[PDB]
Amino acid sequence: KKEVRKVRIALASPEKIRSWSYGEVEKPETINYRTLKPERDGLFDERIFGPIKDYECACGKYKRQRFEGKVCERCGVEVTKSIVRRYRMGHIELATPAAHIWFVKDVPSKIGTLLDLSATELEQVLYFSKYIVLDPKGAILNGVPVEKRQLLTDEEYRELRYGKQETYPLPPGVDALVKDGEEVVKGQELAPGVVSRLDGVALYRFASILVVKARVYPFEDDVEVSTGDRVAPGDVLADGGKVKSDVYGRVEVDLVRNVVRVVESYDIDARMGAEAIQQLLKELDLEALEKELLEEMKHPSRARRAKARKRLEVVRAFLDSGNRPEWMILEAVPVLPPDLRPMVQVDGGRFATSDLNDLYRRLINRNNRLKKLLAQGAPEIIIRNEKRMLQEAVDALLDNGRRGAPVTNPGSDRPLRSLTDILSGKQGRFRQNLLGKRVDYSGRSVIVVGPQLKLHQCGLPKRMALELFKPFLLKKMEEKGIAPNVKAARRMLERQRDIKDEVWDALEEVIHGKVVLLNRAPTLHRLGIQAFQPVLVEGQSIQLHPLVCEAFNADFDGDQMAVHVPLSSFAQAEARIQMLSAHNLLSPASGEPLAKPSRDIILGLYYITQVRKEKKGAGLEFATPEEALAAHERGEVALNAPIKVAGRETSVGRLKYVFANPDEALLAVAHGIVDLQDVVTVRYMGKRLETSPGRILFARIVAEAVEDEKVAWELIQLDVPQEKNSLKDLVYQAFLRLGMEKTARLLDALKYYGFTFSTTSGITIGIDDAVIPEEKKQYLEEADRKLLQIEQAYEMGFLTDRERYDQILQLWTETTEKVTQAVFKNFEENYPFNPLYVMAQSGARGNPQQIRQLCGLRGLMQKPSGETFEVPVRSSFREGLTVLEYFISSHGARKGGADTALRTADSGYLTRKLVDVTHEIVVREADCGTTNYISVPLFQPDEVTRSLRLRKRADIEAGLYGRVLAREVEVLGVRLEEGRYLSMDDVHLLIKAAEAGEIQEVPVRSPLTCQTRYGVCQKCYGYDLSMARPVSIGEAVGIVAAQSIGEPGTQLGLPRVIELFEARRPKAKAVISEIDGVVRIEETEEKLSVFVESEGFSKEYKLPKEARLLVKDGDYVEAGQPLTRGAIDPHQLLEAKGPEAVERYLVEEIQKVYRAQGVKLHDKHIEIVVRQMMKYVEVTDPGDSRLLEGQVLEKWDVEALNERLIAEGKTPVAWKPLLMGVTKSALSTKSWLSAASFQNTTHVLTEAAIAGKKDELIGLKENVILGRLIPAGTGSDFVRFTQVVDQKTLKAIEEARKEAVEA
Amino acid sequence: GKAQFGGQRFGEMEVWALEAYGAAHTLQEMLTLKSDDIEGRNAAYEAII
Amino acid sequence: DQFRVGLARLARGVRERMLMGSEDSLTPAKLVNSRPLEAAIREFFSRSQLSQFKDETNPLSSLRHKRRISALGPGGLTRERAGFDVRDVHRTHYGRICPVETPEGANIGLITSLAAYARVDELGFIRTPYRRVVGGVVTDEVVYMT
DNA sequence: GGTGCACTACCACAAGCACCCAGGTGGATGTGGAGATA
RNA sequence: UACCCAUAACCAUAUCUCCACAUCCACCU
DNA sequence: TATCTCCGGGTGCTTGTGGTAGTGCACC
Ligand SMILES: [Mg+2]
Ligand SMILES: [Zn+2]
Repeated sequence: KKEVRKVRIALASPEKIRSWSYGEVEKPETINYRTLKPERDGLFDERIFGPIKDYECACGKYKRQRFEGKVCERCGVEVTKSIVRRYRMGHIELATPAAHIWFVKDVPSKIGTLLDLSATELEQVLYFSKYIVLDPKGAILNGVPVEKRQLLTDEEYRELRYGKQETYPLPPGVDALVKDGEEVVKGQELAPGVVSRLDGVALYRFASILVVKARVYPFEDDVEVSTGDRVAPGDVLADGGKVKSDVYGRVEVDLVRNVVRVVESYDIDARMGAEAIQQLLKELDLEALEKELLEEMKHPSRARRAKARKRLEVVRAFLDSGNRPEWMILEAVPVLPPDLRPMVQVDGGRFATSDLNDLYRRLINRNNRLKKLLAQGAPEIIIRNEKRMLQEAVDALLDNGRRGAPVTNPGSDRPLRSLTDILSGKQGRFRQNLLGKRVDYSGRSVIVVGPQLKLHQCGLPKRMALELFKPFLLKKMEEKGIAPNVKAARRMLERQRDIKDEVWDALEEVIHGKVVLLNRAPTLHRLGIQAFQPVLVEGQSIQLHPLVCEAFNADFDGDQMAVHVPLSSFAQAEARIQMLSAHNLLSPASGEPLAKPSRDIILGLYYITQVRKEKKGAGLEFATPEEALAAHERGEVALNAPIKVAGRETSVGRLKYVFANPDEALLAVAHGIVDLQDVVTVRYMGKRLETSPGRILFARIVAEAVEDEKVAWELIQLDVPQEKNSLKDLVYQAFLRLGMEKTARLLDALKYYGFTFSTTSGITIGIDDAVIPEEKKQYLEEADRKLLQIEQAYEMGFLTDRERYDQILQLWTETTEKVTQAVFKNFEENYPFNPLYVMAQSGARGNPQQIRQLCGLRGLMQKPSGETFEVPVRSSFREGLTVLEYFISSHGARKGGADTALRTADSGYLTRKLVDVTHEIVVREADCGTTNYISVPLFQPDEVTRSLRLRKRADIEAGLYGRVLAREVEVLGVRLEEGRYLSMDDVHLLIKAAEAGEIQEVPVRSPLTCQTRYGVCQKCYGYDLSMARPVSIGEAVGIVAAQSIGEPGTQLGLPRVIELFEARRPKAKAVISEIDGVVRIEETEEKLSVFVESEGFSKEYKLPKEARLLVKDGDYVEAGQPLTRGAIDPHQLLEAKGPEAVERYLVEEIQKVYRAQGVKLHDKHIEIVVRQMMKYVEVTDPGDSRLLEGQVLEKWDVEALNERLIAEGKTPVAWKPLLMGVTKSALSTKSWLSAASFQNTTHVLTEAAIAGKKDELIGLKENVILGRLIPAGTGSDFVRFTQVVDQKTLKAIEEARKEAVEA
Repeated sequence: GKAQFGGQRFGEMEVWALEAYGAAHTLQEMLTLKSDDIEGRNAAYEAII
Repeated sequence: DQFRVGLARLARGVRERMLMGSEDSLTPAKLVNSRPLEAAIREFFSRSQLSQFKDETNPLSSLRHKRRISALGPGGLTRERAGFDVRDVHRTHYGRICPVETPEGANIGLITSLAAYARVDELGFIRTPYRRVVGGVVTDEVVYMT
């Protein structure tokens, strides 16, 4: 009944494995083809894993619900489903120990570091091959001193085991000259032809000779040491004190000559493989090793203490986590429940099986063969061989590939799939249960535009909607009398021939207030999931509101979308309130709206709010003469002056027509008197305006979509064409000053009128619309002439190939821009209403580059090598390209295709890294007592070598908007109180003030200085959301930050972002300074030597030829200043300057590339990920732990607080802030679930299993994994529970409260 | 597949977006009630009926 | 090549069959069994990578599928993972490989189709037709260059 | 008692190795086989 | 103990079959 | 004859190893 709070992972003892399993498996017999029932005690046995049938036992006497629990008469099975076979577990009792492959093959060898054993060769060779380790006795000498844990080959080992033995057959019937106890040296002539090899004793038989490097001792009395015992010097051998042992070795007494022979082999440990390891782990005690490592770490210098602590941390982890390392290797191997590896028939009796079954079968066979072999007899080499096969079988079962590649039966060279294969990998257990790849009430279909719909609605095909809401439909039509019961209703709906109009009435009844989530497959950011109100439609496709065509990256070229149906009322409220598309109009990446008018609406609105002008061939002077009104009216009566003329002060249009109200003007427009693009005098609410009726209509549209008109008039600019930027500003202002509902209604009205006027306006693209200016012709001639000159400049030898190439590239890239400028000059001069020029001027479609390609020329074309061709493309798509030019451009086409197909992959990987490293950060908080801030600059320190200038408006907006003031500032007679959120108006005021020249840096709060333990506080975070208002407490800023970072990456340089997020060493590292001083440049030709000169020292830096520096001699230089030009290694920068400097550098450098692509991204997210990126410190002055270890900055802060003030003992735990790449920070986390789920499950799980890691369920990934409620969002404790009661019951309960005070 | 269409992948990017909002129970139902909790899904179907 | 691999398998089989064979009047039966070569040919024509389902949606689809050139294949030549260096076109594709026919997606640049006038002569050497130009006259003589 | 010599601890470079190479959807076709014994 | 005292036995609760993997070809980013 | 049984390429990382200079023991 209790709730899950922590998940503990630790090693499993052999008795733990015995306790878990129900019985043991002996037969490698899965299932016979004939007997479809489980075969034997094999991997699918019934009574070892539970019944395979549904509810009946083997017999079925005591089974019924009166007496199910009473033990069965002919049976003993408690009533249960097959789910027991899903959970009940087996085990295998290996006759020989084996080691978990993870602890012996992981890069830090846990066995190899706990013991003084070499991982790469020693551990395996003792553990697989025939090598011997031995603790107790090594004092025997082989020309080598004593042994304690030394590894020796089994050849020399087996030698020293039983002395130094040699045997020589002797011919029978020949009495050799050597007697029984004769000492023999090398060269001594044992017979007419026999010679020994070494100093020893030769034993004679009738017919054999035995040369032993042993010592013989005659005696004539009783024996003290019998045959078999191994003796140490000074111990009595025989005859009492007359004969005593002289060396280590074994005693053999032969009474035939009444002699004691003592060999030189003492009883020494002999072990192979896992058992040996077990012995070691059995005799190892952790506390003494811990103390010894402590002394061996504290005294010596850093190099040895590095490995000392590397093993001491493991030892401490074992000691403090409970589980002792004796069961670090496994004796009994668990056996997975059968249903997790079922053998399922495919067709024709053949059974498809999981490879786990094959691995278990092989292991069972090897184990049984070992048991039989050890039972019958012991051929030593054969026993060792079969031990090796058993060991390799266990290792293969645990995982395949780390040692060879055990495979399926030959002919199918597919390596088998093992446990580690199931866990890890791009598609493992983690990367499918983290995902929930399958959902019940879902559908998908092609999408078509739904322009008739409002923004808070979407069209749903009636058939798939009927299918999706099937239980709701059944209940709702059961409310009426259409069907008696649920089965009849389901059968009625089970065929579409039984449909009725009453059914569709009920379906419309069900979904009156419901919402569904529409989803697009590549979900780059938060807006890829949006709720909608379904509207039943007759058709197949999904009708989609066009305005979300950019929220999703969803065009209508055939792409599909999915739909999901939330069930609980609580989830319905969630979706309808905070996911409905009407409530999400602004980006989370910045305040820029995403519900902005799209291409076609922009085109229509630009067409309706444009002013035309043609010509003035008459005396335009009109301000002066009042006769000019009549005279110029006559001129317009003739063809002297056009209606939309360029008069001096006024056009004849404003003179001729004047309108009392906008209604009158539009009514006169309806009579074809005047076009919407003609300026005319109109008397608005209080003023006379010279505007076109189109602009007046636009203003009226805005004023009608909203309620008040004064507000609408004050929030528009009716003096310019409505380009997409103007529309975006209009939408943002309306959202700011009106709210949600009115902004949505304004967007709907804008979309509708834009569609209508785009239709009636009639903009089409004809081949003649792509006008080719004639001026470019002569330009080409000029350029050609120049090229000829440059070419002859080469033929005189004045230039190199590189010089000529660069000159040609410069010439062509200049003339291209000249031509494009000429093209737009032509367009503005001659044909203002050209569809191409109109589309380019508005934000509808196209870019100046594309227009130049259409009408001008696509000059420079890139080579596959990355450079650009010498010969450009003269022709454009208005004309016809030559075959050769088309073949040339195919290079760039293919480059673009491949770059998409690969950079998308890279960017997705980057986004995954980000979202992992940031998933823990959610704003649950009180305002943290941060007396700290960041000073956002307003001036670029260096655009020229020495110059200061104000930063661009975009950068200042993206750095300051939505931030919280660190401290009060007054700049222009305005008191910006401390703690006031900076709106757009405040930022614009600050920019204007800096332009006047009053302040240069703004102190603001930031996540980079937030003191909240996990997450950031509301103040330190800021103000930007989908809304404008300050952030609600409890919403995941980390995930949205990561998504905002990653979303533009697909549409992008990027490797620079990679090497900045992942702290790396750039190849083009720039030389930097670390100490204050002066610059002494020496121009030595070998290598330019720059000296940072100080009072007591001088640092010398050598600069090669390519080292293009950027400082002048004698300049003062500080720490962290980049002396040369190039990228800066963040690590040495942190070593030199400090944390804040490197954080600022990272933020600015990351923002640089994003700006270079034109992407507008706020800096809150980069700051968040940077803060998570360097939340780690490595302690230098020890406290109660080792020194050269790095972990959480917050934890060390708490520990220092406890040590110094909370507890007695002023031990300063002096650390250094450590910067590591995003990957390492993501991996090394306190929680092991996320780390295991992220990159490498093997190493992470091994580390978390060495020491019991009680994973606390903080961070969203863990709660998703376990499936429990997310801490963020609605799960935040600040709003997790909120008692709700009506006013009348409130009065009842409060009346109970006042009477609770009795009398 | 052959018998029934099957569900739709909800992946992780969709999960990331769903938890990017304040949606908490939505993700819980869509990971357990509608996908995996056998007892949960049977009980939910019976209750909604 | 697949036929000769199967043939070598059959050769090893008949070598063994002779090895334990005693007498000699056993030429047809006790020497050659059709299982290896037949199985090898069947496997090549059924489960190979390059023997793929025909795309008979329309006659043009079938023709293009029949005259499509693939870079990947048996596996030791090129695979799907890493090919970014060779996906791009070459200056020699002019007149031999269509620089536009490649299918968008993962198999971009790897899979292509030869030009219309292309012709493999005897060994995978695409020859482009060219008209001989002698002095200032273009002769009807048409000659195929590698 | 101080420098020539030898030495040993430390850094830059080269080699071996584990691990990357995005998300979802539809469709199609393929699967213990040869020898030996009964 | 036999009147009390001595009693323990027989039937009705359901989401599943296969879909695995490999190879190949396409579609949408 | 039918069934049962043998037949990487690229990056970062880590580690290592020879090198190289500070400093410990012998000629000045
Ligand atoms: Mg599309
Ligand atoms: Zn804070």
